[PDB]
Amino acid sequence: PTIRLQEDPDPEDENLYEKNPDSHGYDKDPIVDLWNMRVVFFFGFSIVLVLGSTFVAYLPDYRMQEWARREAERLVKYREANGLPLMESNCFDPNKIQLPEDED
Amino acid sequence: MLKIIIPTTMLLPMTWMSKHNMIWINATVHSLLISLISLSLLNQLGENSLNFSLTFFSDSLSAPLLVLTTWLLPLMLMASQSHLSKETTTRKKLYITMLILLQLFLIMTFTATELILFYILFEATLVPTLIIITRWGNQTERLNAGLYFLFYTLAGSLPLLVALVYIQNTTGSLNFLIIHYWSHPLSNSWSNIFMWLACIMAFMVKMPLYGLHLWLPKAHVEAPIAGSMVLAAVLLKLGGYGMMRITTILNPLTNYMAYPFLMLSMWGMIMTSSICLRQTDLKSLIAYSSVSHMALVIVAIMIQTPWSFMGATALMIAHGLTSSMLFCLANTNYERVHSRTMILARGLQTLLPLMATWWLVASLTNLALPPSINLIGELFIITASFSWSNITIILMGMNMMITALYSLYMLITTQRGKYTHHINNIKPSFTRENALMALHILPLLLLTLNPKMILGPLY
Amino acid sequence: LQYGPLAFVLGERTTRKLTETSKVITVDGNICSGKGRLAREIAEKLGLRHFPEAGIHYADSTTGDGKPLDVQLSGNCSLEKFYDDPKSNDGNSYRLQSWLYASRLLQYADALEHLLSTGQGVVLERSIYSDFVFLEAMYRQGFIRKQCVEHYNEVKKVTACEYLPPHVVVYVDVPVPEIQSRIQKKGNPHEMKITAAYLQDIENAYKKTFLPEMSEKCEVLQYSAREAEDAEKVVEDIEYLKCDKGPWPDQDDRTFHRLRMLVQNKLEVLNYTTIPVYLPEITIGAHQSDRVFQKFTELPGRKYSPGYNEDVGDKWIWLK
Amino acid sequence: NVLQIVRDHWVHILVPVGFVFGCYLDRRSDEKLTAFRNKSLLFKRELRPNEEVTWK
Amino acid sequence: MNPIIYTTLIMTVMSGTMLVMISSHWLLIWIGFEMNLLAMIPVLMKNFNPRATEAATKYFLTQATASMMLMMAIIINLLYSGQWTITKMFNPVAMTMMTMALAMKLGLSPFHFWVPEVTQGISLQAGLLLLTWQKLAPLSVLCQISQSINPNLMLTMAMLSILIGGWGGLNQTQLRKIMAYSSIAHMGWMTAVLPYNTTMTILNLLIYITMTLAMFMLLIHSSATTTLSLSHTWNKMPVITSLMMVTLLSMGGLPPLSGFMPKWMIIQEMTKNESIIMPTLMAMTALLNLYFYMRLAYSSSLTMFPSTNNMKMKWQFEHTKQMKLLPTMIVLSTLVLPMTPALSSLN
Amino acid sequence: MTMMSGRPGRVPLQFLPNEARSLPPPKLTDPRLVYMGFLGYCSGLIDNAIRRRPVVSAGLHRQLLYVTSFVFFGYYLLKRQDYMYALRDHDMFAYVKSHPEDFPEKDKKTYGEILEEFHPVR
Amino acid sequence: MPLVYMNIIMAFAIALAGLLMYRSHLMSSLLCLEGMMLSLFIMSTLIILNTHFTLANMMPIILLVFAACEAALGLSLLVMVSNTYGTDYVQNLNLLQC
Amino acid sequence: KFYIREPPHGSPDWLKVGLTLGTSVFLWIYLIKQHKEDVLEYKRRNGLE
Ligand SMILES: CCCCCCCCCCCCCCCCCC(=O)OC[C@H](COP(=O)([O-])OCC(O)COP(=O)([O-])OC[C@@H](COC(=O)CCCCCCCCCCCCCCCCC)OC(=O)CCCCCCCCCCCCCCCCC)OC(=O)CCCCCCCCCCCCCCCCC
Ligand SMILES: CCCCCCCCCCCCCCCCCC(=O)OC[C@H](COP(=O)([O-])OCC(O)COP(=O)([O-])OC[C@@H](COC(=O)CCCCCCCCCCCCCCCCC)OC(=O)CCCCCCCCCCCCCCCCC)OC(=O)CCCCCCCCCCCCCCCCC
Ligand SMILES: CCCCCCCCCCCCCCCCC[C@@H](O)O[C@H](CO[C@H](O)CCCCCCCCCCCCCCC)COP(=O)(O)OCC[N+](C)(C)C
Ligand SMILES: CCCCCCCCCCCCCCCCC[C@@H](O)O[C@H](CO[C@H](O)CCCCCCCCCCCCCCC)COP(=O)(O)OCC[N+](C)(C)C
Ligand SMILES: CCCCCCCCCCCCCCCCC[C@@H](O)O[C@H](CO[C@H](O)CCCCCCCCCCCCCCC)COP(=O)(O)OCC[N+](C)(C)C
Ligand SMILES: Nc1ncnc2c1ncn2[C@@H]1O[C@H](COP(=O)(O)OP(=O)(O)O)[C@@H](O)[C@H]1O
Repeated sequence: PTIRLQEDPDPEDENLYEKNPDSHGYDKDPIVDLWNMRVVFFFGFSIVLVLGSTFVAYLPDYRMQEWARREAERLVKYREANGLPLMESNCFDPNKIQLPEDED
Repeated sequence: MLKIIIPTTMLLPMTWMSKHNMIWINATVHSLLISLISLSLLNQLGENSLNFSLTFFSDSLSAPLLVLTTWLLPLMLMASQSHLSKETTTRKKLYITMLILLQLFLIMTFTATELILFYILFEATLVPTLIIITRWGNQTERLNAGLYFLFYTLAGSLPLLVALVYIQNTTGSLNFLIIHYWSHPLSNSWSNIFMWLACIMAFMVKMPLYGLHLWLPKAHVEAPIAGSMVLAAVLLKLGGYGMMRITTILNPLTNYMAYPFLMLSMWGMIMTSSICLRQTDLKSLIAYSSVSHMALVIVAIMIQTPWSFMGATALMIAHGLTSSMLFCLANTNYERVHSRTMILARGLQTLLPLMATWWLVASLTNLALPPSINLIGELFIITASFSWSNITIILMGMNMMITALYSLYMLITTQRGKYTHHINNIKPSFTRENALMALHILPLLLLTLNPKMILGPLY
Repeated sequence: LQYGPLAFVLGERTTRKLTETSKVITVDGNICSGKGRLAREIAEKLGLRHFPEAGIHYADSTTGDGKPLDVQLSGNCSLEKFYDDPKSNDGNSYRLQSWLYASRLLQYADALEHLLSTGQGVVLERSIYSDFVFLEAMYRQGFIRKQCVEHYNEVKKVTACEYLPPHVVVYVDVPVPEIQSRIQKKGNPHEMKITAAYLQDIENAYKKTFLPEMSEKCEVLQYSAREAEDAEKVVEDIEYLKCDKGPWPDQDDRTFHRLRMLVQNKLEVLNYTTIPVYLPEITIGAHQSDRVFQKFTELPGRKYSPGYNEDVGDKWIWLK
Repeated sequence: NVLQIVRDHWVHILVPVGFVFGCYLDRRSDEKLTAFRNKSLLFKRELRPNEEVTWK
Repeated sequence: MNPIIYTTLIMTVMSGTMLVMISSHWLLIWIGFEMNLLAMIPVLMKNFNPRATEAATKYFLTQATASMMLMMAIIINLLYSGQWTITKMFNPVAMTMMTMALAMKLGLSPFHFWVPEVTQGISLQAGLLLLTWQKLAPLSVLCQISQSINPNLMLTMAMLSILIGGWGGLNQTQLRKIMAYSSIAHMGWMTAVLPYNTTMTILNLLIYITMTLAMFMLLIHSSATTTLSLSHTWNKMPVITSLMMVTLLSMGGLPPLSGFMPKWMIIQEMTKNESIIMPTLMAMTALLNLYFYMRLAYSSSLTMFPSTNNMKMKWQFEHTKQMKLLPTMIVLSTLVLPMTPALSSLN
Repeated sequence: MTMMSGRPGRVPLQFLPNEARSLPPPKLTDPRLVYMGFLGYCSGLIDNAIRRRPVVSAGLHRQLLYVTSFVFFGYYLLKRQDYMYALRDHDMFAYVKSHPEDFPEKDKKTYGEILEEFHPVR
Repeated sequence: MPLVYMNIIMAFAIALAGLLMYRSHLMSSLLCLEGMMLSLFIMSTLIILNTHFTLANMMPIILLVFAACEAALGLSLLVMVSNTYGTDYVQNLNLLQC
Repeated sequence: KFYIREPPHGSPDWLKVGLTLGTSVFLWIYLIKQHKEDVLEYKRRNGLE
């Protein structure tokens, strides 16, 4: 037969604009196509994007940034009023730390 | 956190019980709803994580990754329905099932409290990806790619398993919280060196590290568009997440065990950025771009500073979004002309102006233009590296130039010049592709508006 | 209950049902001879089940509804285009020959199953032992390649050795010129193109290979053109045959058990027809195979098992 | 007429029902980790005259 | 063969295995082995042909030699301690000979050469029986005498079995030989953990038996003995090929499939003793078995191979004989990992 | 090695000693039992698929029997597993109590007097 | 051990080496198998008689019985091999490879 | 429609269906009774109530 096997020919690609000039690129059926576009646009831009950004922008401060600022203001006021240094090089009281007896 | 896990397991039978022409609509709608649900995990604390149960927890490092995964699933669904139109209903449902199973495994991986459970899920992610690549890839190289994708992973991960169980026979627990609190220094012995290597090599090969990256071009080129999206944007970040997690038990060995990997990362970042300059394949260029960015992330994780961790987290998020957008942009042209050569279809700005705008924005974000989160991550990593050693500003600086070049190179090759005369099958851009581009690009700048959401726990 | 080892352990034996009229009969002959009419008359007179000659759509007639399917989903070959273009470059000739051999094997399995299950005799037109002559006629005329003959010989060697040859072989002799006269007077416009060399090759193959080798197993009843219309005399000649020389008398209960398990379960019968030898004439690409299989599965009574297709009126599915 | 509508679009409640079921299972998991409720040194508190538990 | 005679022979095989499993006397265990061999020899030659006769002869020679070494080891043990009970095997030379004989019976390397030949020479049902049921008795004896084993010899044979199984299975296009080499590697895995924990051995044996039963039933359902004949099944029944691919993935040991559970557990057990290098080498070597399972999956399920025309006829008929235990076997082979702790019921 | 085969007082082929009756039985809503039922349902679906029957709706009695059998066996399997783990913990605690010299309780030391080396990250 | 015990062990080892090293005939290997069985019988009888283990005196007889089975089995197989090749040569059993 | 007998007819095999449902219901009620008695025995042995 001078051939190697029985096979279908490779078909040409289908253009969705031929049977649907306004085809949205979702499906060959115009109605399912239009509703796929509508649901994508409504649930992607309207619901998730804008409302999610609004929700994230107004998330309550669980990182305690404002609380930390107020605490720092209190401590700075107190230590400046009573003349103590603003910070200490030791974050732990040496009275509760027991160094080894002998260093030699 | 079962309020997120269960709806995906419900996406499974909803897809398998859907009418033959309504699978895509239902899947996309409910995946978008699941992403909206997962948006609530961004409300993190400043001290500890969200310990939902004995099995699952959420942290400031894993919540952006979970949001990115749940947001990426619908994008894959939209990007896949074009080239799968002629498929049968059962095979379409199988493809959607693979995607859903991959999302479920990734969601459980990013929140596991246990290192063996993390290993099991982080290894289970291979089967759907391998099936997708080797079944729905287009050319005959895909089979080889699958093999390259498989064993490269497994040869790195099987030693890790051994190390993991060894640790559990020494400390008695592999729970991450107990591991963090009961941490002890690693001595300098050969056994500790090999334990370090076993704990590190799996995540270093999943990054991938330079020299161990040969699987990535194959896997990201022969895969379908959804496969490339998930491989580049999420599956590469498993290595980064795992290294950030596992490095808590490797100090102070890392202090000197990072030198070969730091050297490889920097020089191979330069090397892959240079490789991008001479690439006839447009998908391979994006793959090597991913390699360079992940080399930067490797450096950031290896130098072990708070600024480096912040920059690394931001860079992973930004790279995921950007690389997914670039792959989709390349796939549009591929679907139009059925070829991956970059110099085949030229001057496309004349024919597709809005697509050219999308290309310009994607390329501008790829080269880390301020104040994009790509730049924020890159600059934080560069500052941390400068603190590590002043000479690094040379190599990093070199990369900053080369990236820009190849980035604009791609644009100038594909959008400018004159159109090819014999190519006359370039139809106007569909609404689906424009929506895909917009849903990729708008979150990037929206996160630029509020950058502390992707800066990780060290913020 | 379905026949198996359990039915053999308690009760069922094939040897008891054989009542001197088992007598597998085949009525061979060249193209356009009156072998079919003689077969029907023999079956009527002896009270045996008559099997019409297996065609392209024989397997369709026994599964689902007996109506034939499309040629694209069944056979994928044409006798008419074999007559029009016997040297076509799409491999139609050997594809047709292979499909016809598979159909004949299936028909022989069905006939053996009926005989061994009910004890009633059967009368076939041609058999798997006779199909090869057509293949030979295709080879001498250059219609098929030698590789096709090798593949046919391999398949026949692995398949036809598992069954028992017919008890009595009836052959009808019609000279080639008379066959051509009958063909001309018939009227089918595709058989006018049968050259005399093809029929001469068929008759040569018959008389030189089939009859000599078949006579060693059992005696052969040969009849000229004129002495075949008298079916009563032919039947009375068949009846007084001394059949004690072939493999049939040497068959005991366990061999009949093996053969009866073989004849049912048609998949095991057709097992070796699709051996992975890649001839261009019979090999089909993956894309075409997938498309044709998807087309086949969409037929009204083919998606599920016989009793589970609600689109052809199957009820009570959810309790079956 | 709602028979066809239901048999066509009943797959749209699987995911919301899974969401509610997941919330309920999260609450069930929460109820099994109350061994230190109102017992931490940082949040130990006296009960109000009416309330029974500090959190659920 | 008569169905009654066949049933009697099969029951005699199982009776020999049970006699080995329930005895406390070395003579009775030896008698069980003899009876099992005697009843097994005709079962391998149910379908008579020269290849079946060659397989039966090779199997008989190997098993008779192994049984003679077994009896000699028993007699030496009796000589150095007048005991017949199966116990700590008071003599070391007798224990070396016992280990060698049981390894020869199981097909452990380097006494592995007979397994691929015998598997290839017999039918699929006989190969199923040989590769699943015939492993119980020697492994039961090995479990009973596990405290007196020499770990060096046993571990050497196990490592050799894994290596040789992978390397030999790398080169096969015949499905029966692939199954035999997989069996050799899995016996290596089973015997590597035997000196440390017999419960892990039993768990590995159970999971291997389930997976092998599923594989062999799927191979009988789709009448394929070569790779190319298996490549045709997608055009006749794709569900079978999909289940076969998932079963192959489970046999390859990938998470989250249940075939991952045995090796995992064994690794953990071998890490409770020091034994770090050996499990790492063992997993590295099991990657080879995974490789040729993946090659089979490529050939049969993930790509479509060309078909033949006569396959259209096969579209019109259904499978007549129906295996009742196939779905349960497949489900147990795949979706069993989450029930891992239930292994406590084994000890 | 075998830990529990030679344990004194063990009946050869019992599968459930009387002492196991002293433990709380698994709840019928146990997630492990639900997973066993899911396994039975999957087995029924695969049975439907292999026989070329409508996968979800073909045989409801067969599927229900599949689920019932899997749940029925899984209940006793879970009971035996829980009994075995209770036995393990019982023996562990008894052995620890009977060998005080091998499990000493040393003095607790607070972090304020333990010298831990500091490794700067720079 | 006395010298007779070691002589019987040497006989067993010689028979084992004879089986393991095939020349051409399967019958010679079968004879080596029977020689192994005979040596095992003799040694078991000597050990049982030396220690006056009365109830073990039946053990050698049982041994012989199963030896017969093996012998019969082997001979049966030999017949079939001969019927395939007209010779009992072991080089004819090479249809199956590794 | 089918040219052959199709031994599985329009009506299902009522004996097999009835046996299947009967076995399933018997197993379920046996399981419930066993669970009840196990709960009662456990409470009695530990003396909760
Ligand atoms: C079409 C798009 C195409 C695609 C593109 C991509 C788009 C993607 C979108 C995705 C979704 C986005 C969602 C993000 C959510 C973000 C919302 C949010 O967080 O709100 C924050 C913020 C609200 O702050 P807040 O924390 O909620 O309020 C806290 C206080 O309690 C409040 O203080 P108060 O007590 O004083 O009350 C103030 C109140 C009332 O105050 C007043 O009324 C007084 C105002 C002053 C006027 C006074 C004189 C004028 C009248 C005089 C004459 C009349 C009176 C006398 C009558 C006689 C006449 C003489 O006004 C407000 O509350 C602010 C307006 C609220 C806007 C919220 C934005 C929601 C966006 C979500 C939808 C996104 C889509 C866009 C659709 C939106 C519509 C198009 O909103 C703002 O944007 C504020 C910006 C205004 C500040 C001035 C700008 C300063 C510029 C300096 C920089 C210069 C450098 C150059 C840069 C120039 C750039 C401008
Ligand atoms: C982890 C979390 C939990 C997940 C658990 C794991 C996943 C799920 C469990 C897996 C087992 C379950 C199902 C197994 C039996 C299915 C066998 C089958 O053939 O399916 C076809 C069958 C369609 O056949 P049909 O309807 O009779 O008519 C169409 C024709 O038959 C036309 O059919 P055809 O035969 O002509 O089509 C030919 C096709 C036929 O070949 C197949 O259908 C492939 C099926 C492979 C069987 C899986 C092996 C055993 C399970 C192991 C899974 C491993 C998972 C671990 C992760 C690794 C990923 C592999 O072959 C191909 O096209 C070759 C393509 C090669 C693709 C390579 C991938 C294959 C393996 C992937 C397995 C992935 C998991 C299962 C996905 C779901 C499958 C339905 O699918 C179904 O309709 C059944 C699926 C839905 C049933 C459940 C519905 C539930 C009821 C709704 C209410 C929900 C209750 C919620 C409670 C709350 C109250 C509201
Ligand atoms: C088409 C042509 C377009 C051009 C024309 C456009 C017309 C104008 C529209 C452009 C707007 C210009 C931007 C100007 C900035 C104003 C908005 C800003 O003020 O809001 C920020 C708020 O921004 C939000 O925080 C960021 C949005 C969150 C982004 C989430 C994306 C949605 C999720 C989708 C999936 C994500 C995938 C990626 C994984 C991470 C303020 O941050 P913050 O300092 O706090 O607010 C303090 C006061 N609060 C706290 C009381 C509210
Ligand atoms: C293709 C890319 C793949 C990824 C590459 C991964 C990189 C892995 C490299 C491993 C990093 C270091 C390994 C060992 C740490 C030190 C290395 C050694 O050179 O340092 C000296 C070691 O001294 C000598 O070098 C002895 C080692 C010599 C033998 C090692 C073989 C090196 C050959 C290189 C082959 C390439 C390996 C990669 C193969 C793919 C230090 O002296 P010493 O104090 O005594 O040892 C410290 C340990 N102590 C404290 C317990 C004693
Ligand atoms: C891949 C999945 C593997 C599943 C394996 C088969 C599962 C179905 C088989 C059903 C078993 C029926 C047996 C019940 C009848 C009672 C018999 C009882 O008396 O046997 C006891 C034994 O009970 C059995 O061991 C329990 C069988 C349970 C096996 C299932 C565990 C598999 C691992 C976990 C995977 C999840 C399995 C899911 C199940 C569907 C006797 O114990 P003992 O005589 O003293 O031990 C002898 C051996 N020793 C001394 C050397 C230790
Ligand atoms: N094996 C075969 N190969 C090719 N053609 C065949 C074969 N068998 C039958 N035919 C064709 O079938 C047609 C009718 O068959 P035949 O039995 O000879 O005539 P009739 O039906 O009148 O008895 C003839 O044209 C014959 O050529």
